[PDB]
Amino acid sequence: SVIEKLRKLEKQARKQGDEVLVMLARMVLEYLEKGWVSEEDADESADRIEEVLKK
Amino acid sequence: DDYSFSCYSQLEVNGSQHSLTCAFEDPDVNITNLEFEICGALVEVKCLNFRKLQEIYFIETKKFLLIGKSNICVKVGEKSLTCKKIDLTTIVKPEAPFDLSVVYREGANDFVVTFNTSHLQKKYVKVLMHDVAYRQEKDENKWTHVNLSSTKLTLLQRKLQPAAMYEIKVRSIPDHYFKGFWSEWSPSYYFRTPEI
Repeated sequence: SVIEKLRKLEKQARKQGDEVLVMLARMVLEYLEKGWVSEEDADESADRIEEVLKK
Repeated sequence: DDYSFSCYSQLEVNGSQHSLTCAFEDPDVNITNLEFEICGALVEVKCLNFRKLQEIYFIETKKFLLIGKSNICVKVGEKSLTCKKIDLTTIVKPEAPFDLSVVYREGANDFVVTFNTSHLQKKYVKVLMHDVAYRQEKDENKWTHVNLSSTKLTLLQRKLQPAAMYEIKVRSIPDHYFKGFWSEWSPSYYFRTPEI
């Protein structure tokens, strides 16, 4: 699930103190729930967030 | 591609408004009949038209979703000549740093290089990598480049030539979720190293 990946990333970014990534993971979750973005674009965006968190 | 182009975005360049600048990769391309259009990954509207400004194409708007790819097309009236799928968060060009300052401290035998960036007060493109470049004024093609993530760089007195004129400047690139291009250079700062 793309939605569960994003809620996991938001929590990890809060713990790491990355406010830009907390805002971005929430924005992607919000746009996906509204049907504003596709699951494909939300998953690629989550992969980018996860890569920044790994650094 | 005869109508080959490239673009850069500037996020929160004018308050919450973003900008998008496109240009043909070949500068001799005649743009008399050519118009630009962006469709997709926009907030309320399906498509937006670019304004033709002498040699570049420009849009300043808040209606960028900033998630998903947009289609930028070159048109002759209603006919599309070429289209390109671009993610606006991967073509960001930061604003140049400003207020560059160099100070020499005798007690520490070092140069403290400081500068400012409007990106520290933004919501999106907040995280940059900076490039501080310096050279002895007399030299051509002999710049030394140093990367940093903060706005303060310390150079040791022993790492520079003594009794010499130096030129120093700084630029930034997005280094986080946002990717893109190097900003314009800040204006140069000139200083002289101590005689030792």
